[PDB]
Amino acid sequence: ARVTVQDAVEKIGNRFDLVLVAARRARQMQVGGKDPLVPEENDKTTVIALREIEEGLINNQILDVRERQEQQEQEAAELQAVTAIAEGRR
Amino acid sequence: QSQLKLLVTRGKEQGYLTYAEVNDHLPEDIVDSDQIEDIIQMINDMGIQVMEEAPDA
Amino acid sequence: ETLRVDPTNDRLSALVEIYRMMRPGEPPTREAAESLFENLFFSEDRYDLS
Amino acid sequence: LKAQTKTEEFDAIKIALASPDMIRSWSFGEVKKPETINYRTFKPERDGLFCARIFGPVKDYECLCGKYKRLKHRGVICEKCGVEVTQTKVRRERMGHIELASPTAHIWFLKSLPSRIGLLLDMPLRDIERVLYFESYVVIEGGMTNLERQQILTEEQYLDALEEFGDEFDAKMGAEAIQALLKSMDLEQECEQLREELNETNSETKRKKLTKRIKLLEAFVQSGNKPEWMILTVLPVLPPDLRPLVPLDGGRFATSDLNDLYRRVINRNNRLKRLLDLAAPDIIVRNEKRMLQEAVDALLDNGRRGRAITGSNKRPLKSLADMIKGGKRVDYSGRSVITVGPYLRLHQCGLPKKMALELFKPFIYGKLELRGLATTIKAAKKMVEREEAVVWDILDEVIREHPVLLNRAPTLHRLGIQAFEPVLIEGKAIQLHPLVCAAYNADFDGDQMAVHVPLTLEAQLEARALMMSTNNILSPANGEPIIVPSQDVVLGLYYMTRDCVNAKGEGMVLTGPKEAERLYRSGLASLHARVKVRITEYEKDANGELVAKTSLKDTTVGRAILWMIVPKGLPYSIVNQALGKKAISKMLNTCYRILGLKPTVIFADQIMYTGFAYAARSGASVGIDDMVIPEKKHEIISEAEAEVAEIQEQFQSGLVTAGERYNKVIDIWAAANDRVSKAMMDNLQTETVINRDGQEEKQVSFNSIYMMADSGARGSAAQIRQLAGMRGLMAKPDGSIIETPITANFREGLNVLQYFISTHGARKGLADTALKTANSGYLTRRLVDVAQDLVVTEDDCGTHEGIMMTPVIEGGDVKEPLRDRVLGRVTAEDVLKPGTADILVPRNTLLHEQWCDLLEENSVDAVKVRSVVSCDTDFGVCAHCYGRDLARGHIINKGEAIGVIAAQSIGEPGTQLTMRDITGGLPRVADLFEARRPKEPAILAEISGIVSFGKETKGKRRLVITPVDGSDPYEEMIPKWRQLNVFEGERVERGDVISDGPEAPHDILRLRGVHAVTRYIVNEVQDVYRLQGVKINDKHIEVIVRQMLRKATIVNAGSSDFLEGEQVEYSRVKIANRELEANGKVGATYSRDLLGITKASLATESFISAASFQETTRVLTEAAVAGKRDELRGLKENVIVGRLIPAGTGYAYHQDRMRRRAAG
Ligand SMILES: [Mg+2]
Ligand SMILES: [Zn+2]
Ligand SMILES: [Zn+2]
Repeated sequence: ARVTVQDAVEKIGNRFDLVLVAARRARQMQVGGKDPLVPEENDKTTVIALREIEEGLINNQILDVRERQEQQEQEAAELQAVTAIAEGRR
Repeated sequence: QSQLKLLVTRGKEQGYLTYAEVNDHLPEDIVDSDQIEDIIQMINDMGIQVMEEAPDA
Repeated sequence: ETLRVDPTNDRLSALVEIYRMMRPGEPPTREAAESLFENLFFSEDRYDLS
Repeated sequence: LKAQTKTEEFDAIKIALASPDMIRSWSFGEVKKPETINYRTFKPERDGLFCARIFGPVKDYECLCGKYKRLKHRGVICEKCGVEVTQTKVRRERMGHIELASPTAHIWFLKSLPSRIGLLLDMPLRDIERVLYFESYVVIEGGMTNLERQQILTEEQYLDALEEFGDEFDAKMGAEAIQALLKSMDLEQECEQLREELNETNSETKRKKLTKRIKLLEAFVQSGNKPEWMILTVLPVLPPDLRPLVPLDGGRFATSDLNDLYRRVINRNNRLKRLLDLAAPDIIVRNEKRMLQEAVDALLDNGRRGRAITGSNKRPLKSLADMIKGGKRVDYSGRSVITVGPYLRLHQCGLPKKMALELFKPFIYGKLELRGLATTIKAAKKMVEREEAVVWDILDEVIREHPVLLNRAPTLHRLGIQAFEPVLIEGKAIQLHPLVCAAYNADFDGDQMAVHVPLTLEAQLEARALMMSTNNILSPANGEPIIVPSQDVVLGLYYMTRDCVNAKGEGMVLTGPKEAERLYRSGLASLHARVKVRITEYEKDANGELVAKTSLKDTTVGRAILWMIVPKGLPYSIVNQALGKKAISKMLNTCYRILGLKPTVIFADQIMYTGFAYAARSGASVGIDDMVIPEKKHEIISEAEAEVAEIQEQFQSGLVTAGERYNKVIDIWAAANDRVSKAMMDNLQTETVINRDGQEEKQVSFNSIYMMADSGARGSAAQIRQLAGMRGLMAKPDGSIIETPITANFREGLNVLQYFISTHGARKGLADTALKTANSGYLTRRLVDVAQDLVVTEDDCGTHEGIMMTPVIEGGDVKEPLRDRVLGRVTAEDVLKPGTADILVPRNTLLHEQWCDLLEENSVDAVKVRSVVSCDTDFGVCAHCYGRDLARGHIINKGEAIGVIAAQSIGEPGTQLTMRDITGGLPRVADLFEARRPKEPAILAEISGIVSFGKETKGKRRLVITPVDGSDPYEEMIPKWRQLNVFEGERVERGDVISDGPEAPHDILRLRGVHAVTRYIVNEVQDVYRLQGVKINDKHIEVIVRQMLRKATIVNAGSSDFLEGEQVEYSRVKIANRELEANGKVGATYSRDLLGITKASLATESFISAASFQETTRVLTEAAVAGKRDELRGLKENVIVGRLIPAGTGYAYHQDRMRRRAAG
């Protein structure tokens, strides 16, 4: 997708929304848990996110849901510390 | 009378805002740096009605 | 028509009006009103067509 | 339970007057001395303009004296010197104040066009407000006998009135007098009594001043500001760092003028305070107060009255206002001379090795320390500063898919800045793709372009998904391709057609690709014969896909090999069967519409490679024998001068009107010029003989020059006519034409005389260019300022109404049709069909479906279409109602930026407009947009009635027409001057012509209709683009006319107050919310009002946005008076504040925050 980037907008209209979600994913890759889905092949996170969007995976709703599960994974799994702190001030 | 009639009738609208015109058709001591801004302000921007605010001021 | 629109009537009022037009401020006198108009088109140190 | 008290996110900014206590709140101390820095130690004085205790410390964390040095005491003030030891940037943010003895008038609210302090108080400005506060004529402050409430008295009148009464009407003079006047003024009780008195039995002889002041008083009282704040008793002080005095090179300090201002005001203020303790002679003290007035007024804003001077400079001093009344340098940037780069792709650019090395410096650092190589960050610096081989390979990694965006000086439109993938090149020059070299209007005269590095992550994706060159295939202005092949490439593909007969020809047939082998191996030529070959075509229909079609067609060598470049689809061959001229772009266009982006992009690179390569093979040059003069030149010239000779002899013997024989003899030479021009072209066009089989035949000249002209590549008829034909009628400085045209031409010698004549043309050519180039941008600035706030929103509203689109027809008496003005347009509603059905309701007319509007014959030449002119949107634009025309093929993306793109496209071709019942040119465009009444305006019938004379010249007067019918009459005023067009007794319709002259857009909108006036502006502004031959879509004209018709005027009775001319934005939203709120009778009907670009842009919600272009001193003041607040939706105002733009990649952010600000 190093020359449009047009195939990606077909999967999600509004080229502006495309930039937001693609940057959102490219941000996840650059810093934090990387884990690309399409093979890298020496491509920057800039384009890697766009390759995914073209492929059909990783859209706006998809990331939001995986963030919901990510939150349920960080919270529900480590609630033993929060509940312990909850009894701190009665 | 003189200032009001001359200003209005002439400026319609003097095309390219001919500043160097009516300032000579004014009394009192000339060559001032005070009366200047009071003319550049009225002519444009708020046309028509501004030319009725000028005389009353 | 030019005379019909001329406020001044003599040499004093003329030189005085010119003195008030050129240097609007101080009260026009005799020496000042005269010497000024003379030092405009009638003085080598103040005027020259070359 | 928020109520946070820190510097968090803000949704709006407020502007208003500042109370004396409001100033104190900012005060981190009081300046009391005119002193700045020490004469010997160069140290901040105690309580001077540059105090350390009041403002901030000199050094970062060490105090003034030196009792405390390091970070040990960063929160504690020093013992010997109350110096808070934090940062030095504290010095940049700390306020402070000066407290004056006697009150002082704020120069802005005193003398800034309308007297704010005066009109609020109802009092003359430079007449009365001056003489009473300059200590000359005492003023009254309310009396219950003899005297009134604001009369002006003299010393003699004062004591007389004091003697008669006194001690019960006390009223001072000066600043503090006006203070008590503004303070004693009750905005409440006056707001009531003014409403009472100024509504009692008064026609239109008073209502002017009535409505004006009452609105002004209601605003100010509701503003929250107390009129006490108008004149200040406490003057705040600007932070020292914003007006420093810094040592330059070898002494010689450099200080701001504000220090002179603050130092003066301090001196005069302290002297005043001293005189208000010692002996106080009225003359001495009152003068010093006036002197304090001078200093303060000069410090706030010089302007204005003589201009304070001093400071050794004969030039005035830059006061506070002049520093904020009236280009953004940026890091990670560079520039260099541009160079052609043929080997590049459409998404690539040659970025110099050393250039890119310095530009990606922080990226190289990070990637070095990331991999290894450099042990630390400073090692990376030392490693790249010593460009150590390996670093270059790291560089090749960092610029990989990291787009860089290029920019040229004259940025007329969006395509001025386009992004590419950086390509390392061993050189110091920046190479560019020769296809987008036309979008920049860039040549290689030594022109130079700048480069920017998208640092932010989404900044790269923005450059890749929006600004990337591959996404800019079509022009935003017109749907046609912009990256279309130019001079070199086009001549190339023109050479790959051009069927020449025989000459190593013959119709030896084969199969496409094999023909390549035939050309390289000689034997056969290339431009023959014609020759037949097998073409495997591919087409699609209904269910798409692809359908093969092998056949045998008669093409040429060039067409066969060129066929390889053509993409999968397309009609094939026939696109090559033509030539290379304008269809060269046509081929690219259709490919884009039937294939898509990528197939068109690669197709562009391929046709570029092809054109260049085969153009080199062709070796077209320009010898001296290439521009062949006609043989009948001397003949035609002799015949033309023979004719004029007879005409001169006639003039000698009277006969013919000598007064205008000049005109007819010019017609002689003008005909003669056309004769030589026609002869030169007909000769240089055909010619040739060749020798096919049995010889004798004719084609078209292979005369290089002709080939360039017959294939774009900068070669027009006029220029060629000057080369071989003759330079025709030459202009004279007077403006008149010389009756002795340049008989000779450039192929021949040129006599000194006619060259000294032609130099006038060259001089005025370059000069007129220099003017219209700056005037073009001058127009664009106005277009942008007015239009750059609207963006397509709320997806796709309802509404069906819209201008009925019809082919622009001058064919009434000249025959000239143009019917491509409907495409990518959303249909109003099922626009009929000679029978039934067909066209849907909201179906956007596709490119292939506009071609379907020819299958319904020439009968259907009218379709109602939704436009930005209509659209029942509120503060934006319906997506459907707009269209689609972009570099993109689909409809405009929701939350684009229609405004700026519209203005750009309109003012981009401004470079090519010639300034002058037909004005014509850029000036005509301006007048049409400004909506200026003609020098001889026509007149229309407001109501349909019976025309009859209304008292023949009985005024005054000057004729009078009275169209009366049904009910009620009218009396129009005809000034004798100029005739008429309708006899007495005859009837007229609602808006009929009765002057047969130039029409005024004001009357058309006011009477004829909105569709009529907008149709007028678009069709009339286009007509000047028709002559200049510049293609520009009608959409953008409608876009500006949209908010050109932004505001209206209400005439009835509603929640809005009648005479107020308010915009349909608030109107429509408020009239919709009243029919179903309480009653429709609590609201009035409005009336659209035409106002020009400037007059429209003058009005806008944001006060910061206004403070951008219009007079900042004015807008900021009047916006200060009333409790105004920007909050905060516009583009321009949201740029200077330095935040996300409410459009495009933003928009979503603003929409979220906009709804977010609904809780409170
Ligand atoms: Mg150039
Ligand atoms: Zn200290
Ligand atoms: Zn709409």
